[PDB]
Amino acid sequence: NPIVFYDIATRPPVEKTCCSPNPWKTRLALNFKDLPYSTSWVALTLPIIEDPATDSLVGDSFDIAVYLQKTYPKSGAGDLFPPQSLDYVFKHNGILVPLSEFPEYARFNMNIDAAFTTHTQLTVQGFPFDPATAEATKAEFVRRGGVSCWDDFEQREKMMDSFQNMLGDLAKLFLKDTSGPFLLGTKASYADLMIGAWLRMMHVTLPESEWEEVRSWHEGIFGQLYDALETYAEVK
Repeated sequence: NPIVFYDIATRPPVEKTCCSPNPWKTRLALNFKDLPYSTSWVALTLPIIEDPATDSLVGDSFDIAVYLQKTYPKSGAGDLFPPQSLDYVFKHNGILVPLSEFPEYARFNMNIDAAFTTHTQLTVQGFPFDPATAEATKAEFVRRGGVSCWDDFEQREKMMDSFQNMLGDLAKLFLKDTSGPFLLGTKASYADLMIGAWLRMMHVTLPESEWEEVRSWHEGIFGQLYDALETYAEVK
């Protein structure tokens, strides 16, 4: 009967260390819809859910969210995709790197992901490796960062500044409606969950001092959103 949710295994206790942003989008969306599910943890394509109520097996976070909205439009906090103009572009996308239902939400998903992934080198020193996939995951972080060895990972302050710069651009979107902490003020959307999932990754992996900075910059807009999303952050 209940949905089965496949997530990426991290160091014990997984309930506190789990930090993959795309699975966290689906976790937030499942909690937002208030749906019964249990998590299966997978060691090193995810997230995937299986819904026995429709005999469906759906992969990819965005497509899971569409499925959840089409199948359970009225469950939980209601609509995952309220109409809105998510007028945001990650200007550092470029035009050469090679690349849909709710197109405004789909484009926002891709810009948010690009925005946050370009700063994930800050997360390296704090990543909660599954000891069984640790040497392999480090190898992947090394191949994908363009460094020669794990040890290659002042210049941190520079990185934090760029991160803060990006967050300032994104914060402006939250100033369109200051009646609540979400993009639509008091009404939450899957676009909030998109950002919240990356905030969870940073909260788990950054030095507490740097999480505090992220949390408080630009009038604490992201700290407020993080706190506001806690009601959907149950690890179940």
